Amino acid sequence: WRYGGDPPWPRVSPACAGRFQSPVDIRPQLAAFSPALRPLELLGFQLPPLPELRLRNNGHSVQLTLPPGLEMALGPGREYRALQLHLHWGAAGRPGSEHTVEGHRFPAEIHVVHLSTAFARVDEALGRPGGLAVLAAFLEEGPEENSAYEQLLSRLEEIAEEGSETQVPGLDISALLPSDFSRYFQYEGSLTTPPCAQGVIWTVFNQTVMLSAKQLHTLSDTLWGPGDSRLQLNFRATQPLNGRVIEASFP
Amino acid sequence: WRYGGDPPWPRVSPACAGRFQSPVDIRPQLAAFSPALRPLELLGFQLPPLPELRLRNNGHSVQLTLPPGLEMALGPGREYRALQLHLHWGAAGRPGSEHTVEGHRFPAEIHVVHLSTAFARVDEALGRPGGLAVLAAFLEEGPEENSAYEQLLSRLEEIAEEGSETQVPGLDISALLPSDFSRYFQYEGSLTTPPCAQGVIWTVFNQTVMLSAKQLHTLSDTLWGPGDSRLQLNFRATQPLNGRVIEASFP
Ligand SMILES: NS(=O)(=O)c1cc(C(=O)NCCCO)c(Sc2ccccc2)cc1Cl
Ligand SMILES: NS(=O)(=O)c1cc(C(=O)NCCCO)c(Sc2ccccc2)cc1Cl
Ligand SMILES: NS(=O)(=O)c1cc(C(=O)NCCCO)c(Sc2ccccc2)cc1Cl
Ligand SMILES: [Zn+2]
Ligand SMILES: [Zn+2]
Repeated sequence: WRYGGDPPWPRVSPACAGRFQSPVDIRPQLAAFSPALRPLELLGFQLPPLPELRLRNNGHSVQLTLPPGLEMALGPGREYRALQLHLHWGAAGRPGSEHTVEGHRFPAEIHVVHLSTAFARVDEALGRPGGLAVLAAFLEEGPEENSAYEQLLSRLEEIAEEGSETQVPGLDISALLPSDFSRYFQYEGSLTTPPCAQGVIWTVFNQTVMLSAKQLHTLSDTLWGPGDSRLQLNFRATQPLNGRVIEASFP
Repeated sequence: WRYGGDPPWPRVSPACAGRFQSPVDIRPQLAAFSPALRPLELLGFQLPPLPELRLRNNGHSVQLTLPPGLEMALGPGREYRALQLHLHWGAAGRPGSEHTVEGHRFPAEIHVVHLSTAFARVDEALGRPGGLAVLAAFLEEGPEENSAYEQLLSRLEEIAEEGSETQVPGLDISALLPSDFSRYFQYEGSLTTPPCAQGVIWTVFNQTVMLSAKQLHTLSDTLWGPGDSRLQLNFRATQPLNGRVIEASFP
């Protein structure tokens, strides 16, 4: 499968034609305020430099594979382990976030993919209710260099080639997310890539994270993808809610 | 294992000592109104007179085996199939509901146990979030003989002895439940019997159903359990919420 065109994703995986897909357009004035939604809690996300982490250009994104021991709770009894993080972005003068807010597409988006502690593997959790949880944050252009993201963006040149990987030092993975873990949207959806399996709990932060204009150009302008094309515009079209309600942790 | 005695349930099943157990005490005061909670959808519950259904005294309860085709949804793409129903009740002058409201125990409680249709088998669903869902309603004393419950209560005689069973004509299962499918409490917990697996979505109807004083007497005074003892007070003590917030489908 590719961004850009064929083969149609439903030919790759039937679930890509499911009723309840991601990403979606968030209309905050339409979200349901759900006081049950408590602040997210993260344990083990402040990694030491060793062991190193694998950073791979898989031709679809840049993916940082995370080690065991990164724990995330959506709430009491809603426990997950971090697997990996990756990014979605656009191209020069073209934003590339997957989620939109009132139709606004942000420059880029980070996903941290988590597996429920009730499942040993991703393939057993696919299509199961709450089997996977994704933490998603918008990346916006700011005046300051982001020193957290620089640790990864300074390595993109080494993995310019599709199917390339390098080893990078451990870093504070939580420093790639917003500081406010109390204000977020939550809804049930799918993988945004084949096989597009449903039952994913999506948490989208209210607060965005700021990268510099040059950091965002590095992200969109360094990696190469399938055929002989730049890895850019690696985002899926917004999918209809089809009756799903988006919840908000805040009034 | 048995009710009020030995062995200690955590000796039979350590899962009984989990932190997110059922049943719980509901404080409607402290429940979070979640506007996303839609009316319950129950299709295929109006069974024809034949085939007949197995009703069994298993020594812990009276359990009705439900046939294939009873489909239930808690929300978009969150679908279930009904397996069985059973009851919890007290004794002469003593209430025996499992759930309580502001400390009040109701005479009795009905449980309709469902399997997520994301799982081909019950054994895959046990311990997985949302694998099982129970619809719970409190039974109260009314002035009128309940027609629905009469079909089951009139047959308790035939199965008074622990382990005995009888075939009963098909009935409308939906008629055992309360009037308003839009008004309920929901939280995540456990089986209330060993092995006390967690991941169970509990939906407790705001509204009660009414049985005659006589009907409640028949329920609590016809069945015999383990040893030579009456099958009575077959409920578990309420369990701490341990940070879980009970949600309400209604303001
Ligand atoms: N790169 S990943 O997004 O992080 C990831 C993680 C796991 C995984 O299940 N287990 C590790 C977690 C243990 O805590 C698997 S499973 C699998 C499925 C189909 C085919 C082959 C393997 C696949 C992926 Cl793509
Ligand atoms: N965008 S998402 O909904 O958050 C997402 C993306 C990927 C994913 O890594 N896709 C490839 C592009 C990024 O590396 C995976 S896991 C995986 C699946 C298929 C193929 C390989 C891995 C899981 C999720 Cl929930
Ligand atoms: N009280 S309850 O939380 O609703 C409950 C009770 C029983 C049960 O039958 N216990 C014995 C007394 C009643 O017949 C089961 S049975 C079962 C089904 C699938 C998987 C495992 C067990 C499941 C549940 Cl959720
Ligand atoms: Zn993604
Ligand atoms: Zn029960």
